[PDB]
Amino acid sequence: AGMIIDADYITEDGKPIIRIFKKEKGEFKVEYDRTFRPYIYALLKDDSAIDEVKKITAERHGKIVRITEVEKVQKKFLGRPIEVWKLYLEHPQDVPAIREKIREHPAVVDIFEYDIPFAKRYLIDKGLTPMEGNEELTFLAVDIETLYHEGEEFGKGPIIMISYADEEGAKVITWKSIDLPYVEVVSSEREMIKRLVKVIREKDPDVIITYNGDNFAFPYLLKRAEKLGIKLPLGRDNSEPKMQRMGDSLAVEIKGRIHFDLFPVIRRTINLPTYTLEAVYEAIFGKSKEKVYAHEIAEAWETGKGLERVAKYSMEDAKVTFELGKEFFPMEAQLARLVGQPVWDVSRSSTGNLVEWFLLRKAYERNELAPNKPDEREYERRLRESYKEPEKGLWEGIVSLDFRSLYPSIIITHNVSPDTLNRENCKEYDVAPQVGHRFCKDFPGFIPSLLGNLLEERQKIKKRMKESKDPVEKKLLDYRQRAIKILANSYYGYYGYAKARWYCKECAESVTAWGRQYIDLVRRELESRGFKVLYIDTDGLYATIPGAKHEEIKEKALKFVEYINSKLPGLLELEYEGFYARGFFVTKKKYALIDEEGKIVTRGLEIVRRDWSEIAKETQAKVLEAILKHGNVDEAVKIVKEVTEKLSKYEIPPEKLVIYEQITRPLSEYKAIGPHVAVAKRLAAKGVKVKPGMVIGYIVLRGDGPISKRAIAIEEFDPKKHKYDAEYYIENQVLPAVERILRAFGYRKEDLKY
DNA sequence: GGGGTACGTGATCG
DNA sequence: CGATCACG
Ligand SMILES: [Mg+2]
Ligand SMILES: [Mg+2]
Repeated sequence: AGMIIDADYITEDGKPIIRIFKKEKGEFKVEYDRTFRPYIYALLKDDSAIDEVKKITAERHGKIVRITEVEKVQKKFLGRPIEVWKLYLEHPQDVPAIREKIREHPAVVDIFEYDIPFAKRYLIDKGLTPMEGNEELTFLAVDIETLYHEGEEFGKGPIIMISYADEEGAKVITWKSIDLPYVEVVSSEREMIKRLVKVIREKDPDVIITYNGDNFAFPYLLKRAEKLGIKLPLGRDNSEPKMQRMGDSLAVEIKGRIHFDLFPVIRRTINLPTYTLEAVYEAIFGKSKEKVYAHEIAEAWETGKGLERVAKYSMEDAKVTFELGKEFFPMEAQLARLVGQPVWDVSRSSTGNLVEWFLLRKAYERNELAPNKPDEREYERRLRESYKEPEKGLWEGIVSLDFRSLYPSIIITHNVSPDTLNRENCKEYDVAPQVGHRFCKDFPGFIPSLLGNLLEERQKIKKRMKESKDPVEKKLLDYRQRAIKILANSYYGYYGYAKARWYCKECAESVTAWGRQYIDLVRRELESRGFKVLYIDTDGLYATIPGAKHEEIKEKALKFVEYINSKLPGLLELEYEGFYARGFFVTKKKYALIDEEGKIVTRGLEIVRRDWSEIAKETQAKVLEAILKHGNVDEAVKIVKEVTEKLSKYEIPPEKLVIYEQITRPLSEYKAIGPHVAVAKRLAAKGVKVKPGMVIGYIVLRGDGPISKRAIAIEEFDPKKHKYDAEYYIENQVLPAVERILRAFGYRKEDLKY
């Protein structure tokens, strides 16, 4: 026993075998388990029914499926004893084949734990936790550069560079002559791909770091390897990287290794308008990175001139991907360990799903039958359940306070749990203020009980940190207490998460109602100190001392948190999040701020996406800069009025009017024909190979009808013959981009034109 | 060699 | 309107 890095299962003679991938004293070891059996639970109307239920049959892969063994078990459901039947199956793929046949049965009240993947079922049931121990993993960052031309089919252009980096340095493999110390010149695209395969197998990294390798680098490598008739044996069992369908996007796994894609991780952890590698690197390390755009890479490759610049960019991409991976992996590894699921899965999950995985493991440990995920009907009804207005204008010297560390303590002290809510024949209860929900005090609730243990464990870690003289364990314990804080602070939100198993609307409302008493205290104490509260949400607040010096606002705020935390009982804690030079607030989670270092931080306002024209994105950036960098809302209004007049008078270049939208299906599969699909159908008719992945660039022209009938492919646009729709670019592009921002200053859509 | 098929928001279609 | 579709 060393350190579990992953778990999966393989089929042998039609039977499942669990594979546990381990790292033991620097050596890769694979353990096999043939004895663990898949199962579900069935709640029956009467014990007699089991004789009919155990005889239920299904079909899978032409062969019939049966219930292997049945076992009567006593468990806890909704904080009540319950008798259910454990229905054993031969193979985990038998469960989706037979579960609906069992649920359909007249004697079956309900079925449970029927959507838990087999490898996760194993980890939970066997009490196995990944990423435990001091085991030191090896890492390798990998990146690729491709030859791309406007609106090409995914994979048409060859891979022209492959870069990798580790502690030994950053290297580039290319198949054109470049005279640089870190460049390896091979003969072909085929030999460059074979070289990457060789590097990976020889370095044998435990972790492969990419920046959006799930959707770009690995699908592209696989497509080009296919075209070239070569295999990619990157798995430690010599298997090829496996593309998995996660939502509408992809996820790539490399067996026996951890494919650590930084893109989903950084997107969750930090707030940015764009997640370009350059923006991300500057945000984390405060250092600038140069970008070489796709068109520049194409020009250099095709001409053979300026290739040294392209190779430096490729090398830096790998080098910074390595630095970022080493920065963000320790926290992902501690979250994995805390929820008891592999890094690959954990790094690609929301906190709501991390809470559910923690709860599922703790439910097994406590013999608690887990509730089911809602059906489409129940999921929609939860979204429909309904259950303070910001200060207008531009504010200077804004202080940010965080409330989130208040709620776990409220859940624990008031025993807020779906299993304690409105229980019959309960002797003592807590009543939520205003909402009136009653929570039984007769037993500790499942969630309050888990939260208490989490918070106690964090206090123990913090105590070990103060009393430790070792900087190495202090670093590790710091990630551990941080991982707990992240998990504990996600419970409040989870009660209201419509896809949650332990979803509880009355729990969320009650926590909000009890929480409000502390928010009202903070608000009152701030206001008596001369502070003006500009924005308040359940998460925190923004305040300033109108007309005060910035150092004075800071000093008073820091002194205020120190004071309030000394008045608030237990682990109830207020946090000073930060300070901002300027800011404005539109509504709930719609605001924009600027720090003292000139970095603009926004929430729910920016439109930095390819399906918005450059004119709209450029105008919005200019409006935000006029307001936050120049403190000038009159400048911002003049910007909009000038841009809209320029659109009216056909003074805007057509290149700034292009909309880009991806084709995601065969064209016949579309139900609603949007502008990009109408344009795509016309291209296909012209002989163009239209395939999913293709990005359609179009311009909306002047005329009668919906925009779809008036959209033209950019390659077909002729400035002499065609006239763009100025009304569409004004009303549907530019004004929507700025109208929300300017509403915070008293302007309506009508006020932003001449 | 498997395996749960994000999520939240806004636009344009029908 | 609800339904469909795409962004990151
Ligand atoms: Mg897996
Ligand atoms: Mg790159």
